[PDB]
Amino acid sequence: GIYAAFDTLMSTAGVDSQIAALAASEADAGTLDAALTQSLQEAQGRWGLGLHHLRHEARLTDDGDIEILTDGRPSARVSEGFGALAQAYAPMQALDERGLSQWAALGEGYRAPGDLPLAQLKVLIEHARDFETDWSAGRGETFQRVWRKGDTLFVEVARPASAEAALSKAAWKVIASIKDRAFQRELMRRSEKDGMLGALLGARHAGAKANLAQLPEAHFTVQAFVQTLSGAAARNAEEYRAALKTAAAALEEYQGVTTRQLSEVLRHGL
Amino acid sequence: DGIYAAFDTLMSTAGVDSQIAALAASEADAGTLDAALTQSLQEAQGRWGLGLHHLRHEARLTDDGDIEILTDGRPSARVSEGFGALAQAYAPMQALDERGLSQWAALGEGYRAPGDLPLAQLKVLIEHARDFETDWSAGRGETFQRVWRKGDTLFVEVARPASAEAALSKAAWKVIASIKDRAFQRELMRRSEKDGMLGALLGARHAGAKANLAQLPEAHFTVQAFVQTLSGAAARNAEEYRAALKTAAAALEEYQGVTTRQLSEVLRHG
Amino acid sequence: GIYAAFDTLMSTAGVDSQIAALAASEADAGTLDAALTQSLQEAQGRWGLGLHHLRHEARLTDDGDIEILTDGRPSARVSEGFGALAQAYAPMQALDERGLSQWAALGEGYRAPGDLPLAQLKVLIEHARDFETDWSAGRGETFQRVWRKGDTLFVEVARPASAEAALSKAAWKVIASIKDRAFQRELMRRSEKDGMLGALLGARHAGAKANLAQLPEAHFTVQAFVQTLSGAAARNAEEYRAALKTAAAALEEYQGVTTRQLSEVLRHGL
Amino acid sequence: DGIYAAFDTLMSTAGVDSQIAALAASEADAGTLDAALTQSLQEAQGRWGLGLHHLRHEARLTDDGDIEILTDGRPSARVSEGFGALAQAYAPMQALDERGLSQWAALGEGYRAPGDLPLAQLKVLIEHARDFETDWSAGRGETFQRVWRKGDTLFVEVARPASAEAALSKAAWKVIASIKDRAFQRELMRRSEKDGMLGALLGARHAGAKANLAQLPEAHFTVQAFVQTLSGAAARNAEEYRAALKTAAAALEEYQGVTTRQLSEVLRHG
Repeated sequence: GIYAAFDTLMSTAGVDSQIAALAASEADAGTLDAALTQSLQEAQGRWGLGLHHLRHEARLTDDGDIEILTDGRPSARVSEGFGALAQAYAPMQALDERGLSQWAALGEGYRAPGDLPLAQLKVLIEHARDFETDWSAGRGETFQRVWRKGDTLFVEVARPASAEAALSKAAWKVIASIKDRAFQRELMRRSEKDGMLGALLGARHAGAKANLAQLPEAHFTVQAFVQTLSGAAARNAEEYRAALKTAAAALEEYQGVTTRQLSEVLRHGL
Repeated sequence: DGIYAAFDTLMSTAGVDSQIAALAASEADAGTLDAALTQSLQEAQGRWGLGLHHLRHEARLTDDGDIEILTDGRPSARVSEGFGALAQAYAPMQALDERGLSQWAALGEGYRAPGDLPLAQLKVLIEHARDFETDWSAGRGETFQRVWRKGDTLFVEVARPASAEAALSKAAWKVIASIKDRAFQRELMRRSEKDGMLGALLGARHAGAKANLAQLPEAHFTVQAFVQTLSGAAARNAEEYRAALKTAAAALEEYQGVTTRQLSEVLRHG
Repeated sequence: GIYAAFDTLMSTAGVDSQIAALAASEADAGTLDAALTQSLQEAQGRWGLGLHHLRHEARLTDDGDIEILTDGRPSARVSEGFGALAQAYAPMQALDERGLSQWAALGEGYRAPGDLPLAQLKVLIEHARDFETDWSAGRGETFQRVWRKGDTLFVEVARPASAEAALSKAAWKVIASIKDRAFQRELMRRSEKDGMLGALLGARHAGAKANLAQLPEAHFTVQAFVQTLSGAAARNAEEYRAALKTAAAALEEYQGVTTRQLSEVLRHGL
Repeated sequence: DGIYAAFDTLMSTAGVDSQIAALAASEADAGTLDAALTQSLQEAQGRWGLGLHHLRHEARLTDDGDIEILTDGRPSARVSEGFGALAQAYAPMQALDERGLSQWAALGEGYRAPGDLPLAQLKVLIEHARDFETDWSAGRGETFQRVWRKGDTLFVEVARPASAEAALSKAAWKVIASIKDRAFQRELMRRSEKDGMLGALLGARHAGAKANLAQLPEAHFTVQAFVQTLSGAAARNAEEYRAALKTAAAALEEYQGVTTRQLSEVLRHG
């Protein structure tokens, strides 16, 4: 179907959209469009595209399609495929040498550097109104950044990985667990000319590489996590560190679940 | 003794040389006049200490031959109605503490850091935040100070609250104290026991002296603060902020100092 | 000077800026910037550039220059010359085959065509909130359009003419009045290879063509007029026609005064 | 004070004696004039340091009585429009680093050896290669140098970047520093504290001085480089290359040296 296809897309970010069920349960377009939007926004925070400065909408067209839009302008439709959506987002983002977004989550306006001490940041969390920090190296290969808009502060934690890199990570895991050592050697010697992901796909049925490209996992993967704090907690420094630890461990589990899901896909792929 | 001259003497009570009487004779178009009038009223508002920066102050020449004073678009008073009427119009809009400082946040609804704040935490807000505002903090001598930034401009207000009636009694004392005829000076100090310093010098009771000077702008508006502004990179340099705080307190002492001199000239006659 | 140069620029739109005098009369930057802005906006309505959808600012730089900006972005400085300002505006405008702006004064959003009857427009003037009309052919080679933003309606009347076309119109008038018929014939036979404006300039001193290019009249001319109606009059249909007739005759006089000014410039050009 | 004389003074700012005014009076055919004009503009381009050698610079006499300046076939500006307009026309085409040198490769798209290169590796490219180009490398003193070859001709450009405005302030200092009346010299140095070296000498602010000299070619074009060329067997002799590098730096010091002398004559009057 088409609503289920949008769901498989949201699953690549760890979002339980369940639009196929809502689209079934009769329903007004407003609930559909509203639920589609709330799903697409939640997915943007984890894909690591770096488009927080944009308004993300998902609407149900009179075609029967699902139109995904940025700043009110149509990006692609779900019926176009997920490569069209990734290629739609592609010119909209600017990524540095680490795969981190060069854009600012609050738009243009000064944002502090990553060299900022936690004490100077502590007063920004407690006595500034709107502020943003650049990317600073997080705890263990991870990266992080913080910003507040209005009465809500946002902490983002990112371990940048492309969809191809996420699949190669799970391709290593699959080959590492083949009980047949003979097949294992065969896959390892062909990994020189084809790579780990290419060697595994070559030893599947002839259409696996093509079937893989049609899945949303081929172009979208969990790259970051966003934790929100509101009310008085948004100005609490200790509460901020508590949310930072909560988010980095949430990203690690989501990135861990993705590898397990991809492993069972590289073993069986329609 | 015209109407444009009436505004000039009103701006003269804030140390603002509007030169509206010349610009009126200048055969300048009305748009330039309204701009000169409006920008002058804003300059005076920062020095009158009414604490109405959260309002949009506006002045415009009526097609009636008068000039109208607006706040947030609604007309408050017209200059031909008397300077007390404008003071009476502003007064209900003001929220003043027991020290004479506005409790109004200059930036509106939001977070306001306390005057308790250490200068150390202030320096971070100057350099790494965007929009911020502090409350009232005790400054050099008996003055008070606050600081805020809206967009690309930084605002430094240092104030020493003194009512218009309080400035009159102080100038009335400076003239009474300077009286060389011990016999005449003793007479005024005898009247001041009941009628006060201003009532004694005017040979009346207190409220009678207030009624004598009713149409005088100096009897309704004085200078209680000074606003120094920085824009651009200087608005983010804490070394240049500190410099602006001193320039504002120096101009406050100067502008507060010439109003008691000018007032002595007014009171010395009768 | 530099402030006088901005004034000569405003004179090309029929605006009495008088900034050289204000810049002399001491003054705060805010009055300068505010007066500069109010002047530049009034001039945009008559130059016929078609940039109503833009925010026009003019500020005094710390250089001593005058910075003209569009939507908050610097376009050019007065010290750069007027060709730089015209070339700055040039890529910002879209003009049709008649020299009329293809942009909308209210931005994107539906606007009615020029084929709209006055009766259908009458209800738009009386019961719509925000509306705009496309260019319709006005009364006698003239063009017109109407729109309302908020509590203010705007009627624009335009006789499109480039600065070169305005100068050639005044070049015809100068040659048509030469008492020396011999010189007249001489200028007319050279008008075949050089044109009317080129022939007259050739018979002046050798540096007139270069001196002409440095004047603001070489790149800016009165092309339209804008009449504003506010309050209850903004919704009055008869008052709208009264303003339309007021504006088209204002443009005709302004275009008539320009030709007279240019005639006395082509006769004498420093 | 004609138009051909206007080009000659424009070429005089690059040390190029075009003698176009004489060639115009010479009753020479237009093809010879366009050739003299075009080849002169190319000579000046190598010394202006605009770094536009990847472009085809062209000049031709319009049938309008003007002369038109082309780059890659498209018209950039016409000489009667003012020398700033030509500077303003070239400026967006330039790509300049923080040192004032063109980042543009003189040969276009291809490989460019770095300025890091040892002279040893350069000698092989001189003797055994065909087409090659080096980047910018620090040369004798504070100058910079690059070298390239296209076909049978070798190009040696040595540059010391200095803007036109920077050359004016330097000449304004040389005249101010030479003032013998200690009283007058002290006055100019007091103005230079705010208005700068050029503004102080002209009795104005900085932007006012820029506006005074607007129509002067020396205010928009100076010499920042020199190009020395070898063709034939000398273009493959590293011993003759080294000789050309010195001849170019000697002519750079000479041509840069006479522009500050000539500029002192210009500034000394007012």
